[PDB]
Amino acid sequence: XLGWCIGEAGTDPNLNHAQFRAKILXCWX
Amino acid sequence: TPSDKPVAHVVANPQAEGQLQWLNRRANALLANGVELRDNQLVVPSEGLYLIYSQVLFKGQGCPSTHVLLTHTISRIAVSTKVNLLSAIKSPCQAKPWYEPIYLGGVFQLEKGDRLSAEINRPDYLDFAESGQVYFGIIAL
Ligand SMILES: [N]
Repeated sequence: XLGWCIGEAGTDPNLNHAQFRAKILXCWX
Repeated sequence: TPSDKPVAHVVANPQAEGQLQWLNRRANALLANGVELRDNQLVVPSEGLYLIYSQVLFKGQGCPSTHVLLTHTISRIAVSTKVNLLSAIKSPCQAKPWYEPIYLGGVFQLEKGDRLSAEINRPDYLDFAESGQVYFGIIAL
């Protein structure tokens, strides 16, 4: 589950630094 | 402050057939506060706790043998022997196409200068590197 989530997250081009952290530690939630 | 905590997310280059080379995907949003990608390895700029993760996808058209051993590992190198942090092993075969994912993740204590790598043993079976799902990242907690 986690795997596909981090991948997707890494591809979002309109994601801030702050935001990318949040959604990685989101996936890891 | 999260802005100060380093971050890195690299993705496998699909045009590098036969190997697993990492590329930053021109990530000017991932505010790498020191983390660098040198010699296909991530170098830690600061001592502290880090979330290390990686995922690989393997693909094969049919089973030639029954002993297809696919492995994924993450290593650490400090004083220029590498030490394995995380590892995993899959065996898909016992021409039906197949795929096998391997995700690795963990929290480890790192010091400045550490060099982290994420290596596989069958780069030929590596595929799907264009979907962004073959990755290797670092997050300073
Ligand atoms: N969660």
